[PDB]
Amino acid sequence: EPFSKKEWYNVQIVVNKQLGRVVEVNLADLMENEKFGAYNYKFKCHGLKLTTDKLRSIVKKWCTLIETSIFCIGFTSRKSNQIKKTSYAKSAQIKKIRPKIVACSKVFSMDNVYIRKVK
Amino acid sequence: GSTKDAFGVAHIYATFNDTFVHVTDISGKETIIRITGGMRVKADRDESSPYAAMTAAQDVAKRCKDLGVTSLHIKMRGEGGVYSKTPGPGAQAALRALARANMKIGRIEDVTPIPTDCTKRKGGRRGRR
Amino acid sequence: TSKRRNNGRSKKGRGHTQNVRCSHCGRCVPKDKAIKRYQIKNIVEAAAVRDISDNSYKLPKTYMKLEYCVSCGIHGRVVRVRSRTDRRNRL
Amino acid sequence: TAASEAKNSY
Amino acid sequence: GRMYNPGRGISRRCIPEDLYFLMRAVSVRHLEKNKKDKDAKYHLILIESKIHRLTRYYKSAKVLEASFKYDA
RNA sequence: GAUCGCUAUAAGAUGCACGAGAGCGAAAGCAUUUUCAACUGUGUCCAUUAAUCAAGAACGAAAGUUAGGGGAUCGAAGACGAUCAGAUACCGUCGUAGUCCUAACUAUAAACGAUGUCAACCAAGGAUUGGAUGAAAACCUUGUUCAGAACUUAAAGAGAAAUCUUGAGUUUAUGGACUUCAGGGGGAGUAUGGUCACAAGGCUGAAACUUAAAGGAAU
Repeated sequence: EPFSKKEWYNVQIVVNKQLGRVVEVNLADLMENEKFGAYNYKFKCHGLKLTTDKLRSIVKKWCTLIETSIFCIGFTSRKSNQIKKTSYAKSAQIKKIRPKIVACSKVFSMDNVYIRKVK
Repeated sequence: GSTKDAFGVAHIYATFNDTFVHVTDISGKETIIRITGGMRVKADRDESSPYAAMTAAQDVAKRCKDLGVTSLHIKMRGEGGVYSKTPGPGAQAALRALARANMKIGRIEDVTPIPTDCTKRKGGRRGRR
Repeated sequence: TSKRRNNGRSKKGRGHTQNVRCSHCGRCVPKDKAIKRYQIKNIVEAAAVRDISDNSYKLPKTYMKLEYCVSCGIHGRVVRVRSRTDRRNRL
Repeated sequence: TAASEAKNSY
Repeated sequence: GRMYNPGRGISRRCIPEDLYFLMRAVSVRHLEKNKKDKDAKYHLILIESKIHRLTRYYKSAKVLEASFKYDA
């Protein structure tokens, strides 16, 4: 038997009958609320990271991606009257933009600002 | 050395050549029971058939409820470093087998690695012929 | 002579573009010449969503970009050999 | 003004 | 069109020293610290040929005495 | 005690998604963030200072050479296991040179838009990258006039046709300026000679002899 000599502690985690342990828990489970689901929190016996679902679901095709470093990611968005397919920022407009950060919206319309990772 | 209902994590790594049914504690350091497709079949070509993945995932659960783990944070993954990032055939069978096995299903996530930047890929210029 | 007016690529004002590796074959292929498809799929196949929702949370989706070589695109039915007149159809 | 006509092959 | 680039601009005034300003030649001969900048070296030659074309022109116009020879 | 799971380090290489018939560059080429060129604006200056260019000179993918460092992944050679009549290959595994950086050489590619450079004229459209000037409250919506990469239609023009139209139009109704190249197919980019390189090779480059086709676009 492997598990005969196992003692369960709480954070529960199996430990042989020593805890640099790292435990990851969704922010929803910490907050017991589903509006925070797109966030993974790590605890050591430690930082947060955006879930792979949310990060890959917000990378649009015809916009300029903005990333800086606390890691911050953003996206230029469309305007209400905009009829053209693409909304790209210039080289200079990007350099300015380097949590609601967003209002940089006077430099270019921006909507998708999140902190994908804290180290 | 067992306890009451303890949430597990099921990093179900299934590829086109094999499947893995791996459950640990939430810390990810102590595995509970790990049964793969190649431990349930005799034919090499069937190391990753949906029957093989579901039978392995079946027997995996029985130990989990035996040891007290009843709910699993599923984590889906395929061999996607520089190769195909789509989970293999038996991935859905393994997950569904656990669900039929009367196990609560927590978070489901895709933990296939996505290279920010990559090394070389096998095959040369002209690829596999 | 020229089968296509754009020579099958999509580069106009540039001379050189980086290669990428074919999804299925692993063959090197120029970036503009690649046949790119954006796939979005639920992790939980709809054939098993009932079981998960039975004993369980919004089920997340998959977001991958797949690039093929011309040899694997045709052989994989990603694109078909169109007619001579329909080749100009770009919609 | 030359500019007025300034705001092509051979 | 432009002398060296293929650009064809028509920015002009519309009515209802220059050789000095090209020695730009010194301001890039910068090449001391950046010895690997081949872009600067190619553009150094272009600016130099502008000088020799202007040097040759001003001599025959007697603006410059024909002893002039720009060096480094 | 493999595969696999979490956590840690250290170099090497890489620079996803954003990434587009979008941008820049003479071409080769350029993708993490913190000197040069061009466009536009002008009641600024000079005054033909210009165009194309034998000789001559820069830059020039990849591979390759020499000497160092680096040496993860992949991987000409090679070794295995397959498949096959054989397979000295395609399939799988392992693996030296190389793949990376520095310094010096080599100077060739389907180095292609197979389309030389400069200048005038030439049907009809929507959209696009950077301007400036109006309208509309920097970003988006509209008008105007330039520069740039393109795309759509043509009952027209051209062509052998495919197709081209911002030319491959304004060519027997034959002449805008300049440079380069070609003369049926082979022998042959071979011999000899000359020259450049450490070398592989590069550049210049025949003849003898042989033969009625070779080739292009469309049915």
